[PDB]
Amino acid sequence: QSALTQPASVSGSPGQSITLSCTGTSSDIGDYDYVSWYQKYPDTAPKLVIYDVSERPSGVSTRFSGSKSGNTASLTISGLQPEDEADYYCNSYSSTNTLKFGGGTKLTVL
Amino acid sequence: QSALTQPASVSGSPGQSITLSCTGTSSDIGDYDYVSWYQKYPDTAPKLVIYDVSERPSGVSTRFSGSKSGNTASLTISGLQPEDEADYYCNSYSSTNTLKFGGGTKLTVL
Amino acid sequence: QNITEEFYQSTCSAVSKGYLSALRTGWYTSVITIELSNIKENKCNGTDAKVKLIKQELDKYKNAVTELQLLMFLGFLLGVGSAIASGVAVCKVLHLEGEVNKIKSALLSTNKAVVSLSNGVSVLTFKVLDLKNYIDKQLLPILNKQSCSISNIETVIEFQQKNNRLLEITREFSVNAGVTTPVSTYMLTNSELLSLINDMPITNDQKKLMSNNVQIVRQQSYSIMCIIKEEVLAYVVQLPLYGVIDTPCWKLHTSPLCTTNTKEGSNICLTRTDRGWYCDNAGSVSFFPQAETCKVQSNRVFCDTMNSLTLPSEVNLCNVDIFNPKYDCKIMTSKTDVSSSVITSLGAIVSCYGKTKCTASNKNRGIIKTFSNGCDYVSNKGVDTVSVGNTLYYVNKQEGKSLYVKGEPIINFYDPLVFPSDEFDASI
Amino acid sequence: MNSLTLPSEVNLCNVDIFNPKYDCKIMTSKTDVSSSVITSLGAIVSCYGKTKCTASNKNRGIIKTFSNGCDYVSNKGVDTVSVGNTLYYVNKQEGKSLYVKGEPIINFYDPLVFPSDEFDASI
Amino acid sequence: SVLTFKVLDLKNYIDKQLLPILNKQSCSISNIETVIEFQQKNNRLLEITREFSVNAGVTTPVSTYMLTNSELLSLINDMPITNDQKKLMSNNVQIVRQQSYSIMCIIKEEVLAYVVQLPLYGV
Amino acid sequence: QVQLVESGGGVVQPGTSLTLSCAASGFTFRTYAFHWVRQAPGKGLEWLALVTYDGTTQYYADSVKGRLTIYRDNSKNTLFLHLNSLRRDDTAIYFCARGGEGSFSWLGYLQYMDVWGQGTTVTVSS
Repeated sequence: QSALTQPASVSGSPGQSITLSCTGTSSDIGDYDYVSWYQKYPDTAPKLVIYDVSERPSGVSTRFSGSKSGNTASLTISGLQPEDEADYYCNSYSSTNTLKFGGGTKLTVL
Repeated sequence: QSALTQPASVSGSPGQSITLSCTGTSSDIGDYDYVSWYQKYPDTAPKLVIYDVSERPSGVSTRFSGSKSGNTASLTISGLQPEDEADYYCNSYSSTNTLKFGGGTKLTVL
Repeated sequence: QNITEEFYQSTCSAVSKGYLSALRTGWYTSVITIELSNIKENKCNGTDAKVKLIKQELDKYKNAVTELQLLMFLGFLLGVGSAIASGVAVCKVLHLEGEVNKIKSALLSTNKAVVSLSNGVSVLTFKVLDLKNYIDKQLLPILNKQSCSISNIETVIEFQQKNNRLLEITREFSVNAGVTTPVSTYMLTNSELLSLINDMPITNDQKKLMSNNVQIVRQQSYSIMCIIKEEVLAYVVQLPLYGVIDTPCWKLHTSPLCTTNTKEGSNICLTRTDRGWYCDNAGSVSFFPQAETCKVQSNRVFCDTMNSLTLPSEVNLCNVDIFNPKYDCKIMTSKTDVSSSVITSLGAIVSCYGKTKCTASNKNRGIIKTFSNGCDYVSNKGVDTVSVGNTLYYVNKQEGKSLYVKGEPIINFYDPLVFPSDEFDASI
Repeated sequence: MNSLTLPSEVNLCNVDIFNPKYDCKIMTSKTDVSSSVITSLGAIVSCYGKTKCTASNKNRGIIKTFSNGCDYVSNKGVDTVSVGNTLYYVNKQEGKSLYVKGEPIINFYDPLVFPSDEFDASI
Repeated sequence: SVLTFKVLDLKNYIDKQLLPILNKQSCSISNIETVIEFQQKNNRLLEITREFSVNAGVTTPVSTYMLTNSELLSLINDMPITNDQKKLMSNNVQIVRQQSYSIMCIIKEEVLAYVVQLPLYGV
Repeated sequence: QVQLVESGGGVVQPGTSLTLSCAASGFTFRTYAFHWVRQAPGKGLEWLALVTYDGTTQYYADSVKGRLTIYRDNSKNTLFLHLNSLRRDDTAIYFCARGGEGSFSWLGYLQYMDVWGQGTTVTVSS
């Protein structure tokens, strides 16, 4: 099953920054400007935190920041919180009429 | 101010030949078959001597010879005369809807 | 085939016996569907060169779709009726909620389908164009990329071929104001019409007749705009039915018939007023006086029965013998005597009177016949052109056998001056 | 551009045919041929003599048969009308129609005094 | 002081985008786009002439080549009429298209122009 | 008040085609479009299917196409799933998703995640 490569896990101290990313190809993530970042806590339904690379939904704190470069989508945070221990997924449109998800990353605080 | 470069001055003996020229870019005097060579004596208005690369108007001598090569326009004369001490200009059509003149050359006899 | 006629001199008239009726006495609707997607804002940056072409094409397509959205002698005796009555009824049916969704869902993958509507009418649905697939699989993925960089010149060009239709159809629907006659080939391509013919619930003879004369059935059809909701352009074509087929019938022409009195202005005369077509339908006859409505194609006529007369079957008796106590045999009488001539199927009838030269000539030997007085006949395969006064008629030159019977100048039976000069609608 | 500036006293002639305030143009003849017209919300049928007349619809079929004299069928009772051997499709757009009762005006006149030789005449 | 409207801009395109390319020595346009968009900016004119060569000067109805729908809507909101007339005659563009006339005018000075006769609506 | 309620699931033998049902309330349903995702324990999310308004156009995933059908019934405001030839790797939780804004069929306009559901757990055992 094809997917998007993501780091297995990332750890950071509270009040710090992370540089999470997912890498694709020329026809997926790297184009079409449809990068989306989704939250997931265990036992809870996922949520939309970032869409269209930098556009943001209602009710989201301004600490997040999404960007794309070349063939890599990147998510950055400031002021880490203990509740940030969760799973990150990047979802983007692929050229062959499909919406491809990522591999999932685990964010933990120390 | 953009213009067409030309020699500062040229000196010739009576009954001789000169090969003066002015150079430009592709969207300039180079090609387009719109070379014009134009006379100037002091205190008098300019007179038409050459138009359309090699063509000549009515009531003018055939001694002049104009040509173009690559990105250069050249003027040659045979049988120099004392009255040829004057100013020479080249006029050409630039591709951005404008008609550009030259820098002015001074022809003198010795 | 065997086109023949018998000119009766009793009253100047040509009866071109031998034809085939193929009358049109039924309306059949059909819904034609163009599917199309609703594009959002362009989301393309950089003018470039090909991007400009795509932008112009998409802007014109959206303009077309929004414009189409913003779109939503016996002539007096005939009755009148609405021609677009089935199409408007089907359109009003389609306006009902949850109806076009059936059209879209049932017609998911095939091209032609048979579905039911609110009132139980089973109409034929046909998808003509497939802009949904092309615009959701071949253009939007290319255009929506960041820094649009079209690398294929074919992109635009084939797009033209898949846009022209949806453009020019709209064009016609903006000129004719909703209904168009005849249905142009853009509204229905020839192969499309041929495929649609062989699906109608009709007998084999009707399919054979209406499939072999696509031009005529194209001229006699109608079109009407329907709903455009749910991003599905739908229009109803009204391909005519053909109830009666292969029944012999004829065409009747008339001409003036006046006496050659020396005193000018004293030659009373009557003319039969029955010009047109008579076709033997059922146990009666159907009469078309409007010769412009009837179409002719290789021995077969095609005529709309909506403008006709349900004349009693005892009409050939009047044609053979004018004076019979079984039919009134409508006429019209006047004292005007002006040279005139008519051109029947297999010859020319001349009714020139008074001081007026009459001639019939051909391209081989020149002048052949000169008419003295009274209405006369020239067969088509004896002459090429006829001339009355200062005007020239070209006689028909299609093969057939004509026989010129001998009669009598019936108007000499009547008294020299008792006739009225007032009637356009009278009888014997 | 192709119109007539008719005087405003025209609805009175429309309501009551016999009024001393308008000409109420007619044309009369002795020809008797079956015919019918399609109005905005119904069908008028004038079939005469030995000629079958029918009004039918696609659900239950034949619903009404016209005996003699001109008659009217509302649009939302039938779908097609037929006179002699020809078929008309009645208009099928919604509306309310009321069929008032009158009298056959032709019976007021003498059986045979009419001229039958005009196209432009008044009452 | 009726009106005037410029429907096309062949001046700018043919004096800024095509002649500079074609007038070069041994012209060899390498841009395949050049011709194609040229088609889009020529078709209209060609089609217009086509109509004016078939109807012999006057055409009914005014085809959408003569006046595009958005063009007609823009021209509707300029003539000096009341708001009700604007609303009525702007909401039925197909009908006001069917009832208008197009006629040839002068052609001198390369300003080929034609008169449209969009009908008014008094009552 | 926007919320989705789920129904169906449990232990299913290999094969044994199971029909799955979603539901919705508190908002217009015939305008917005829906799609379906699934997640397996120890793994991430995996795109499953997408449906726009009505059964106009349906988009399928590459690794699932053919084995699955998805449709909707607006009369009951319900969304139905039919999968056959169930394999050993389908043990997962299924999630409904709501996306799109207007009447559009192009998938590029149809990637938004405004709300989610609660999901149904489906597992296979022998």
